[PDB]
Amino acid sequence: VSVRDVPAQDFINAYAQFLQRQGKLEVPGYVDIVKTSAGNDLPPQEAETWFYKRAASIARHIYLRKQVGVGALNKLYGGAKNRGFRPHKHVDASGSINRKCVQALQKIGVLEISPKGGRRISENGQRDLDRIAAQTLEE
Amino acid sequence: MLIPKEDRKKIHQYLFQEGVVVAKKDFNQPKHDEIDTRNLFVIKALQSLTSKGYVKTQFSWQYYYYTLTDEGVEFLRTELNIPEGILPLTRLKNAPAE
Amino acid sequence: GRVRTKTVKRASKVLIERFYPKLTLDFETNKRLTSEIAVIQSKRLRNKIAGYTTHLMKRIQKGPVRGI
Amino acid sequence: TQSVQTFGKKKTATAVAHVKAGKGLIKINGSPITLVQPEILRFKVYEPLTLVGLDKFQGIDIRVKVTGGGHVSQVYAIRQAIAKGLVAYHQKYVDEASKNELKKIFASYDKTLLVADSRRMEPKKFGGRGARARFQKSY
Amino acid sequence: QQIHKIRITLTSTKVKQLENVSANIIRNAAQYNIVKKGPVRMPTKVLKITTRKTPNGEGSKTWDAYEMRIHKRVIDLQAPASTVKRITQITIEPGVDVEVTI
Amino acid sequence: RKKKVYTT
Amino acid sequence: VKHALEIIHVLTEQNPIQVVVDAIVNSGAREDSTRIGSSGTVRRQAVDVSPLRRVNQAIALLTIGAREASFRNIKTIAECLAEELINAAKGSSTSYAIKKKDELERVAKSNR
Amino acid sequence: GQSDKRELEGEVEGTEDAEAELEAEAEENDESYLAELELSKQE
Amino acid sequence: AHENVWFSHPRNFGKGSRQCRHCSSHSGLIRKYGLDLCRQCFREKAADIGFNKYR
Amino acid sequence: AILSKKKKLVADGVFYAELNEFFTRELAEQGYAGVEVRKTPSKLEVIVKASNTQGVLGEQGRRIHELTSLIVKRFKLSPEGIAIYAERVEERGLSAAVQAEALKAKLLSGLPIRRAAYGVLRFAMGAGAKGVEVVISGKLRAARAKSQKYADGFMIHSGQPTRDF
RNA sequence: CAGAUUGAGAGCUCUUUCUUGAUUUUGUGGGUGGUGGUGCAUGGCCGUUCUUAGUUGGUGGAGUGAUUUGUCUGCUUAAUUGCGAUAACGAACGAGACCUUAACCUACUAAAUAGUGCUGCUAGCAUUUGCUGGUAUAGUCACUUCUUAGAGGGACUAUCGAUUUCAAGUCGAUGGAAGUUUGAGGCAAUAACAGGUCUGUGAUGCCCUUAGACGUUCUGGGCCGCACGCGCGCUACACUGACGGAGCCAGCGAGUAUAAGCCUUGGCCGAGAGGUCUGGGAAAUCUUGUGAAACUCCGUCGUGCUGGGGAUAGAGCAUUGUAAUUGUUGCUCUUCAACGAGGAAUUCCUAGUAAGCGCAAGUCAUCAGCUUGCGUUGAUUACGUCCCUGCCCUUUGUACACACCG
Ligand SMILES: [Mg+2]
Ligand SMILES: [Mg+2]
Ligand SMILES: [Mg+2]
Ligand SMILES: [Mg+2]
Ligand SMILES: [Mg+2]
Ligand SMILES: [Mg+2]
Ligand SMILES: [Mg+2]
Ligand SMILES: [Mg+2]
Ligand SMILES: [Mg+2]
Ligand SMILES: [Mg+2]
Ligand SMILES: [Mg+2]
Ligand SMILES: [Mg+2]
Ligand SMILES: [Mg+2]
Ligand SMILES: [Mg+2]
Ligand SMILES: [Zn+2]
Repeated sequence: VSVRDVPAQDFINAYAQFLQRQGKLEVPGYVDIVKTSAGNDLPPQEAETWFYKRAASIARHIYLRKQVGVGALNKLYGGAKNRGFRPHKHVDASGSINRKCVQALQKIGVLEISPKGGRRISENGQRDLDRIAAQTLEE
Repeated sequence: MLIPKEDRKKIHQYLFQEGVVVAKKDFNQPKHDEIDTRNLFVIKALQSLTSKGYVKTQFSWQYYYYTLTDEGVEFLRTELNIPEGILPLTRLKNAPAE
Repeated sequence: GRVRTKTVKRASKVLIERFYPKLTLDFETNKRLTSEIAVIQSKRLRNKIAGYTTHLMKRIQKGPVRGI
Repeated sequence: TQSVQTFGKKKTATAVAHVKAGKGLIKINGSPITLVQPEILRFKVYEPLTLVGLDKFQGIDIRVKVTGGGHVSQVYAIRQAIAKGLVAYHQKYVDEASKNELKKIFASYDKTLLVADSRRMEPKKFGGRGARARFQKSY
Repeated sequence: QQIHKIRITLTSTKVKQLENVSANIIRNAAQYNIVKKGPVRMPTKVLKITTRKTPNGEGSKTWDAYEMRIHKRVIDLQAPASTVKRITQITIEPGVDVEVTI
Repeated sequence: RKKKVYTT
Repeated sequence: VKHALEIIHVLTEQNPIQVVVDAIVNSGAREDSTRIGSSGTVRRQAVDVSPLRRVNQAIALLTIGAREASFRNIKTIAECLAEELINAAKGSSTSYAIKKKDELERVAKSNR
Repeated sequence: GQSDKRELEGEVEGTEDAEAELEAEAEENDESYLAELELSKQE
Repeated sequence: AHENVWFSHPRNFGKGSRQCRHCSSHSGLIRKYGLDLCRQCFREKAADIGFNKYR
Repeated sequence: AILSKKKKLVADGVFYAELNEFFTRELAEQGYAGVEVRKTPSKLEVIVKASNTQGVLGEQGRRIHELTSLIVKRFKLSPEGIAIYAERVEERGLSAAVQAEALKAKLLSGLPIRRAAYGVLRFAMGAGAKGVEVVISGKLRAARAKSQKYADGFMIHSGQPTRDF
């Protein structure tokens, strides 16, 4: 079983639960205050768990690719901003939230700074994510 | 135009010896890149020469093309007090190629 | 519409009056034949002439045609 | 071994299908077809399967890589690559009598399984915001 | 400075002279027993400029659409540097410019 | 109409 | 559509697409009064309705009624469409697109 | 050239000009002390 | 004195910072591919430069 | 200096456009037809087509020597890197540029338009042109301006061939 | 220089005596420069009649003639385009042909700036030899299918049914990548308009001005100014929706050096906007798979001027630029207005079309609610007519021909 053999949407809900129950991920102190993007108008509705779920998405997204940077992560989770009377536009997400997640994730494992830029997945990152996939599909 | 005698001289030993002169149309340019003087001086000094039938002036794409008349070689022969061995450079009879 | 023009209508009937024995009822054979019979400047015009010549040939076997 | 490689196309989406001899592996960009994200269109790629019967895929494994186009446009490119790959494998490594049988059922159901749609976007012309639409006129 | 894998990059606006020089060099790289790679057709670049037809500002809004296609081809040769340069002078054409990189 | 009129 | 069929299934237990076919044949007006006015004057004339226009006007009327019933209404569009199709399938005059169908064929009777 | 004449001469003078000029031009066509030394040798 | 005032205002990064190659105009300049030509001068030189109308 | 491919091929074209107008203004009286820029190693061959290659190469080639100097001094080119050749146009009647410049030298001499207009209609056809049409528009002594077309032979108007023939 | 003066560290001017040296000061002529006037003096260009389908000569017939027929009753077509009728016969321009682009080619030609399978080397999961990856500019591999582009091929309404003057054609199927001129454009006739531009031109004739300039330059303001009428548009009036998370797919393009600073990844700071340090790319190599938005899934909201809508305004934080005040623009909090689907009227549109939805390029130091293109999702309804409206043709009337603006 691999990460690619399980649906993405319910895999993240399972990896989010583990990272919260594991408790080793260091959560910055502003997670209850900040909004994810400048294009957003309200903070996330899942105040206690949104950071864990986003870190699960970042870890899973990096698994399928090669040397994705933190600037690319802002573009990925960014959306259309609601300019009032001007037309909509795509705006990048917050840099600190994405940079903190990968930095928080780097001393808890799964990733490391990759050569030629970006952040690769760690030697142990494949080992424990593939584990989560197995504990996802038994039901 | 008020040109110092010394700066006007260099304008004459450039229009003689290479009897053609090119000057970009910018009056405030510090240096015409081939006569160490103001660019405006070159235009107005040669505007007098074409005004007195010593150089042809042609203008195309914001550029001045000054060429020396046969009557102008004799004028710089005497006023410059140069030897009557002239042949600036475009008159050295290099002869064309067929 | 698919109305052929005069540059293809008159050029096709000149072919029939001149090379009827070598012509046929097949477009593919006619298309190759007209490349050695006529000097056609463009491929599209070559196909157009042979396609109307074939129609006239197909019509000649059913009776007399006008213009040939 | 017995390997054939084909491709299907929609507007811009192109899905390259590799059909090899094997146990019947059918993946979308390295992911099982049972997890396509256009959920409402999951039966579009199920159509080339259930029409002939899953027994035809015992001996062949299919791995496609679909890029370009959009979310919906990629599904039609994928289902075409699968359908064309199965036919191309039979023509080369099976008798042509079976290949003509398979080609008959697919065409009798939907032409787009084997024949690529030739529609492309019309260019925009000045004097309007679209191909045929024009700026509103005033008198 | 003996044998050398040398790349020649060809760019021009017109394809006939580009393909003649490209084919002539490939031909000359055939009778000379020189292994060759090419020609490689790079994706053509369409330099498009869309201006207004009217020199003034009156009339229907009509636009010109000028174009300048640039085609680029690279050919890889395995020969000493003296040999490759003289091939270039053999296939010199006014329209096509040549740059040689080791 | 117009006509540059001076003050100084 | 996927959700509407399930609602049509839990109600009346019939085949949802059988109800759809019944609702379309019962919603298309069979005679509409076209206008034949000669440049300004009213001159209404009763004419017949083609099967194609009869079928495809039923779909136009069925979806228009569902759209307006779900506007500013807690009932969702899938279950507003479900309410519209079931009522029109059984020919009830309560449904939209059955009022319209009767009114079209009623005016045509007042033109012959 | 708005007159009924000047088209008499516009044509006859124009055509004899070209016939005389194409033929005349088409038969002739075949056929078959420095400075630096003065401003440096300041000995 | 006067030389420090005459033509003293900066004339960079502006529309007056550049001009047409041909007519030295400031409006309707084309900067793509470093043309630096007015849109009117471009039309009368487009064939010479190598720009043609195809589509 | 280091210039990209898109901006380099465009620069070569722009250089040609400015050079062509320079000859039209300077050598208008000598029937300038066109210019061909033949790039070559170390040398820059420039072939100019004019009705009269004596006015360009006059008084021991004084003008051509004094004219090539105006290009070395204006484009910062090496003195040996450019060579200019003057070539006679073979068929003067088939060059509309020569015919238009020649007409101007006649109209400016006070010759009547009708005699001048028919002088190019027959010279073009005499050279073997399939067709020719001359339009002259403007004002002549009269306050109102007018245009007159003088056609001859066969002329095509629409499609690609007008760009070819 | 210094002081006065000045908005000014303008010797502009005034006190002040220094400096330069026949370049130059005054008058005459003559110039020159004008985004000054005249598009009702002009060139060139463009728009329009009109992209509708129209225009023209040779011979022959008619007429004293100017002229006419040819250039037409009918059918057909997008078409003066064809069949046909025929004092006409035989032709040219325009249309069509032509050119560019998009869709097909497992058939050629190759590709380490494209991709793939194997193979070296390598990771995770079940251990069956399997499934996902990373790496690979020496594996000194194999291949051209996807990608690119050059030489070609392919569609000509092909075959078969109907109707028709059995003609031009039209409508259906089958095959087909493509059967609406295959889709879309580029070019585009004979003349012409007092159409628009001398505010694109060192394109111009003439008139005006030319030293207290209407030339040019510096400083500041204005082109944004606000009781009002109108046009091209953007957000919206909600639940087929707003938010909050999660999923996550394009194409057209552009990009620099001793500059006067280009596209900018990656790392590190910042809630953001943004800052900083390095590196790649003059480019199928790097930005870039531009991981775009609509969209899809799971949640909160629950018909409420409500979490729709986001004007107006207060306070604060950054970027560009000499300079942001009359907020250039971006970000944060708060303030949260009309609008609850719009009268008489009126616009655009027939298939990857309309409608949404974003993205790039132009303008650009900064600013896109604008244009030019591109792609994503993707329909309803005709495939007909002259009823309205505009244009074309024929007949007809005319005291018009500067042609009804007569
Ligand atoms: Mg970024
Ligand atoms: Mg998102
Ligand atoms: Mg005449
Ligand atoms: Mg055409
Ligand atoms: Mg006018
Ligand atoms: Mg006659
Ligand atoms: Mg008749
Ligand atoms: Mg049309
Ligand atoms: Mg059409
Ligand atoms: Mg000012
Ligand atoms: Mg408009
Ligand atoms: Mg959402
Ligand atoms: Mg900057
Ligand atoms: Mg009518
Ligand atoms: Zn210009």
